[PDB]
Amino acid sequence: MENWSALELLPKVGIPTDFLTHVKTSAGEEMFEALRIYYGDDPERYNIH
Amino acid sequence: FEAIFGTFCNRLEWVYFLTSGLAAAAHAIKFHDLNKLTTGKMLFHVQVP
Amino acid sequence: AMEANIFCTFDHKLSIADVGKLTKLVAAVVPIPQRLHLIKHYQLGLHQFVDHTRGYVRLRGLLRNMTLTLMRRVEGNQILLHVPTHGLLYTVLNTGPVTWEKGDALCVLPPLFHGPLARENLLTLGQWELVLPWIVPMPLALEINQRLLIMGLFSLDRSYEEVKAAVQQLQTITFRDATFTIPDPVIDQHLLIDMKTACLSMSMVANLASELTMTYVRKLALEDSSMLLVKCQELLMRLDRERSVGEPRTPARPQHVSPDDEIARLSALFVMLRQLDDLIREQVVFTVCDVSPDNKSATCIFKG
Amino acid sequence: MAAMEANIFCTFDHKLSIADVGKLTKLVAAVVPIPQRLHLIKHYQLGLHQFVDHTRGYVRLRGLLRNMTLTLMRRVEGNQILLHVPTHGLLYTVLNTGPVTWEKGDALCVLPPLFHGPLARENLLTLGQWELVLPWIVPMPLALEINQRLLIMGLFSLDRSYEEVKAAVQQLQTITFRDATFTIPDPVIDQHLLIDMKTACLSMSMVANLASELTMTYVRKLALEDSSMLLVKCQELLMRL
Amino acid sequence: MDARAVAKRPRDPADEDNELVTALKAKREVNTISVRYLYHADHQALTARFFVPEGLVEFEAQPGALLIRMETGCDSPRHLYISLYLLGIRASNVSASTRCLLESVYTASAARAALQWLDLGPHLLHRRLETLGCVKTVSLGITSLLTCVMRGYLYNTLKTEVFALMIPKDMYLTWEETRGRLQYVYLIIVYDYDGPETRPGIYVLTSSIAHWQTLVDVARGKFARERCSFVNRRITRPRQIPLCTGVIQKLGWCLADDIHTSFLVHKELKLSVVRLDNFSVELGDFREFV
Amino acid sequence: HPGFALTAVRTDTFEVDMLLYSGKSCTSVIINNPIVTKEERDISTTYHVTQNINTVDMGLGYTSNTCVAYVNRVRTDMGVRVQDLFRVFPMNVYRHDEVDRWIRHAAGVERPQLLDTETISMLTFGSMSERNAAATVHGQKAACELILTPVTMDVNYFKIPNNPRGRASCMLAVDPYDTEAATKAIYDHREADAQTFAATHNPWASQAGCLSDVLYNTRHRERLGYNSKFYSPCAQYFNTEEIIAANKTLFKTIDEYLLRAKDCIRGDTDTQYVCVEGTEQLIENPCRLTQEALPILSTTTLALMETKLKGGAGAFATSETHFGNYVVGEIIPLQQSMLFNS
Amino acid sequence: LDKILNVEAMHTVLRALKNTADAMERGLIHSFLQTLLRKAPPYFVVQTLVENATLARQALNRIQRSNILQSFKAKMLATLFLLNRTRDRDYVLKFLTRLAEAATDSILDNPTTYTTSSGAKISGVMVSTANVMQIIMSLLSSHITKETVSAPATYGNFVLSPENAVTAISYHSILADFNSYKAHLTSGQPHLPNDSLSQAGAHSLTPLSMDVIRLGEKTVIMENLRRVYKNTDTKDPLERNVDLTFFFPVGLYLPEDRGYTTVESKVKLNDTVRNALPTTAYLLNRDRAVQKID
Amino acid sequence: THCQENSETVALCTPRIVIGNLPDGLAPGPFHELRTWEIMEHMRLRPPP
Repeated sequence: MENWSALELLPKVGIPTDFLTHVKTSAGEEMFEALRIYYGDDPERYNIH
Repeated sequence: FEAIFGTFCNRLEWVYFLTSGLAAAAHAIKFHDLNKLTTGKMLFHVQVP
Repeated sequence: AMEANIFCTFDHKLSIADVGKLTKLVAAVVPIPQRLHLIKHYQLGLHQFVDHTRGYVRLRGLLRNMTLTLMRRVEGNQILLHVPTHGLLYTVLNTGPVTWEKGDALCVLPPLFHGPLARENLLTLGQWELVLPWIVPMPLALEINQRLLIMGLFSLDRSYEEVKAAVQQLQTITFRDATFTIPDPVIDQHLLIDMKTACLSMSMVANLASELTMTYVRKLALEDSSMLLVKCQELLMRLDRERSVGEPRTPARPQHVSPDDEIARLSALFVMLRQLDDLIREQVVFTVCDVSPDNKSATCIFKG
Repeated sequence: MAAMEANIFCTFDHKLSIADVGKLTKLVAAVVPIPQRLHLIKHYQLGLHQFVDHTRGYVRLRGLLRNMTLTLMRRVEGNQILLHVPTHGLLYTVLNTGPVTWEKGDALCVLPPLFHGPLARENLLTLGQWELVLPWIVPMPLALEINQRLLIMGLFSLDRSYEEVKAAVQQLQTITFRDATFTIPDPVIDQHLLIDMKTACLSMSMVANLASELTMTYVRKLALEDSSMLLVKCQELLMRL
Repeated sequence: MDARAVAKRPRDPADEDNELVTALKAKREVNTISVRYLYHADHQALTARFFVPEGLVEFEAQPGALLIRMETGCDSPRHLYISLYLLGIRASNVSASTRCLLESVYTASAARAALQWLDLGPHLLHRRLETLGCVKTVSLGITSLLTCVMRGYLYNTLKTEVFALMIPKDMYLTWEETRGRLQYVYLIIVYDYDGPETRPGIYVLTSSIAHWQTLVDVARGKFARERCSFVNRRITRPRQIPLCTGVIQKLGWCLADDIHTSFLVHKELKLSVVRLDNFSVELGDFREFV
Repeated sequence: HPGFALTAVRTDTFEVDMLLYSGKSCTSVIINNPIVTKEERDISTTYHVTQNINTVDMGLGYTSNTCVAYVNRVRTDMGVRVQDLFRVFPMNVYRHDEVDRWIRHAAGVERPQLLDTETISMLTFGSMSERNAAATVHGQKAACELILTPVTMDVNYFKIPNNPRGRASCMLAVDPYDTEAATKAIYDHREADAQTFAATHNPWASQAGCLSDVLYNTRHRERLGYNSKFYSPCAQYFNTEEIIAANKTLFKTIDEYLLRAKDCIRGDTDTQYVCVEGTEQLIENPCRLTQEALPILSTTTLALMETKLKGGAGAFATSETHFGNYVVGEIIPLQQSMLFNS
Repeated sequence: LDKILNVEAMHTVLRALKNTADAMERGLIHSFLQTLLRKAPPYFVVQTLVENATLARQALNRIQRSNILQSFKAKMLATLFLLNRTRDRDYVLKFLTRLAEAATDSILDNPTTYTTSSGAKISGVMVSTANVMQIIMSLLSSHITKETVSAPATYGNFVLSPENAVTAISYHSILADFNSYKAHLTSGQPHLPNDSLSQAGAHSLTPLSMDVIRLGEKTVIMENLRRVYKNTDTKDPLERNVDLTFFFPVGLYLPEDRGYTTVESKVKLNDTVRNALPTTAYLLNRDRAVQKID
Repeated sequence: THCQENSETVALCTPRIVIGNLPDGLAPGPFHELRTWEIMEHMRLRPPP
């Protein structure tokens, strides 16, 4: 798969986003290639092997 | 006598990519090691209010 | 100066683990339908010619005309593919099942993987795979080429236990190396269209000639310059045992045949050799001089 | 000896009109054979013309043309022609002299020309009672059926009344390949066809005594069980049962 | 892509220093090896090294002699590299005097193995062979490592001398009375059928003919006897399927002025052989024919 | 009148302009230096000048869109000329000889027993059999054919844009990635149909394995010998093995619609043929996305047709009936507009 | 006589090089248009999404898919050809501004590039054949205003940092501006100033005249491309073809029991069984002319 | 149909021969009478004897 959580630690730019009809749908109808959505607070961001 | 008046040539017109207005969509960037790179990926991390 | 090549690109993205699979085939033949310069991966390889109903002979007949090409150097985002020149030595990877000794005359054949699985799968990519033609010594091609033609002639006779067993014997060649059974062309009780047309090309030549050649041999044998056509008139009889005390003294010849149809039968005899010609004469495409240890690479002078 | 030359210079002797040297400038990169293969050839030995004979036989040409050294013309000019002997396996352009159109990927063959019939090319390059005939380059299938027609003419010729042979040859010579028609120039039964008659009847009769009991029987087995369009006409050529 | 860049003449490798010199000029290190000039750098000939056991070296020390592989059954001696001369003992064309002459020369178990493996098989001779080219630079040891040309001219290293093809005189034949300026050499095995075994007769047939059809047409002329004997065996024996009666393979070419007699000299045994001198090798393949 | 009815489908190709729109900096195009490889034919040296480009997209949603702006002219004949199946399936023949001789002479198709290698090849495969005709005054032509029940309702089925197959197959309704449920909705007749909730408006096409399925599903057609050069307008409705595989989440679907949904059609020859795949412009086909087909103007009799040509601007759209005879009004006023507007 | 050929060869080389460079530029234009034509959904798709954006807060329910499909089908038949049916200026203007309002904003937008003189800021470009823009200049002459756009003048470059050579070799991966991440991770700061693709290119800008349109505070560029396709052998990618499958019954049988007859005051068919059962059907050609299928 | 053999449910395809076999669902009763008036019209029997 694609390694996430590098993404939650590597400083990202920050940019005004724009998707018609919000984000959850266009992440749910497979507009984007790879995606992952977590609900609580996945402590994987904290594990660094 | 049978007269050949002037011989004539088509004069070509050059067009350039950046001169075109369609380049308003592109954001062209040279990258001399482009044949090496397999794929380029951009990752987005948007939290939902 | 740079060597002449043919660049190839993959419409579908490539994985880091995928591009490593190409470095394995960097020295392997990759047939191309047509000489061009830029080529999408779709037109690359033999997979475009896969069919469901069409069989081995379709692949062979189109494979004769495709432009052979080695892979040269993976670029990550591109692939070079050198077109071999006649009379210069090129190394080739041993995709064929059989090990090559030095001096062998190799030739290209469609892949002939049989039922139980062995190492086959490499480069699944977007519902697409890079099938590669077998490279095989000339005699093994001459033998495989006939095994299929005989299983085709038996495709009509699967009720019999004797043919049922003989087909199995033709199915498993026994070569000077590990053995490789040949897939049966017959399937679903019914023969594929290519082998059927080829078997017709053979049986027409086998039958149309027998009734036709007597009208000509009877006339040629008169001259006697060659001195064997009289002996050939007896060869026409197709008797196996010595003749009984009965009918045969001369071969059977057609009677009265209407003046024009004899031209049409004659020309239809020649139309069937053209259908058969793709299988009649295999052609060498490489002649290996030295072989690498483990018979894995070879360095063949190119032919064709 | 001096090895066979790659570049060969051809010199005309007859006075060349300013009009005619222009035909050869348009004739560049054509397929022109020579028998001799020396470095400084005469114009007399150019092309197929030297082998025209009173016999007026087409197969004599097909046979003598096989032995000639094919050359590709190059760098034509006043006073000089520069034929090139091609090397095996190396690429070359080839000018399309004949009307036949060339599909991509088709193989080519060299056979003596087959005049259209009613019309002939004007720019013959005839000079001094020496015409410049050159062999046609045709796709392989047309070169196959021209020879198949010639051989059928040779086989049918024997054992048939001479009036019947006229009716057959009247049609065996015309060929409609690729929607163009063509006609064999004076095809004639000869000794040159006779030896081929002998070899064809011999190989085709030794074929009859090599097919297995099942190999001949396969068609009977097929038609009695399955039928299709291919099989209808094969049921016809099988005369009776 | 500049206008001048296409205008440049093609650059020959001798004009540029050797690639090893191009590295040593950059890095200035000086090995004991003389990389100032590379040997064998101008060789259109393609070659291959073949280990051949010492029982087969005789009459091959002279550069120029066919190498023909011979597949035989047994998996341990997978092949064996026969000369053209060693194959002459089996041929029926060869003179009995020449045959008994040279048969003494092959008094080795390695060579006698060749006669045994020739006798062993029911299948025809032309199947088991695959010509490899011509000898040069005999390694000449307890086990010679013969260098064999696959294509191009035979010649010395440094091109100081041109090795010549040697063909034993009894195998050499010419069809024509007026030799052409150039003529091709073809090797021709021709089975003449006979009761206990179909004995082969080898020949080497130089001819200006190149076209296959005209070549086989002229060949059936002299070989009408063998062809008619094949047809006669075809009807004499039922359920016997004997195949092709001669087989021709293009062996290369020579200028037809070079041809002249000579003799090989070995163990004080003169052997008359025709000598094509500047024989370029260009291998073909066996072409079955009736 | 024999017992059955026909429901010909017929694609028509329109030359047209597009207008694209795209945002600023909608996709970056990284490029490297062009490199010039060289080749030689010894009569002339071609040089080839490659260049590499990769286009990262720089928009989360769709940054660009398109509309069909202007129809200039029609390429297709819009004639009837139903497709000759005798050339689409050249191999098949009646077992009896005399009956097939008689049928060929009645239907107008015949083959001459020359065994021309062109005839052998054609019966074997392809060969582009038709060889265009003397003077084409209209253009490309085709029609298709579905044997059907006369009882077929039309007021619920033929007046409105709908599926020729007889059973609606819009994978957009079906749950994504649901093959067990997508195979019921397109095939099963116990589960109630989409648009009209009757199980099957035509049984002889909507069943799995019906005559029209085995006749036009290319997966079925392959097992019989058939000419692949000829383009069949109906097959897109019956290639069920592919459309079952097309149902995917909405955006994968509208990405698929831009890439494969096109159907190349050869443009110079008289009749439609499958082009050398992707060599030409691919022809977009919106009806493929919905798996429906648009009614065109049809009348049983001339009297109802005269009233249309005599009538007002809106005349062609209104459908009418007369005790047995009907007029199926067009959904799109192209017969009013592309023609009269000129 | 020889110097003439010596000069003619040089001129042929220069011609074969200038024309190939120009073909390269036109091929780059062509490929960038081919890319958009593959990433550009049709109008009705974007419009349905732009109308049903609110309701679908989650992966859409079984019912919402049906609403969306219905809207696709409706928009398709009422938007298929626009300049062909309608030319109402107030409606064509509404449709074109609807096309711009339906397109989503790009990730990165550099204020400096493509700025019209006098403070205007461009948003996108729309392209079409000549005969279309000639209709638009007539219908919207009020809004189109030729202006001097400040386009970027040179390609950018994306040079690799020294640290990237190691990560490319050991790990087969390259993150842009590795050295900036090392600083922001050590210093603990979360945001990045720029994400490197806006970092590269377009430092030098040059003017060029363009036509722009006001689409409700949007300024879209209008650009014809037929200029680059004159006398070329490649078909314009914007000219396309659209297939439409049609289907018609022939030879049906309407019920006798529940039979009925609207118009009958208009026609009067002769009493005959041939008038009773339909056996044929009638259509019309490309040019209007009666056509028959028996 | 699906006939029931010796504890099997073997399927049985069988030619329809006459046009009347089509089910009265697909070729209703009045349809055949209307079609027969077509045939008696074709024979010039529109008023039958």
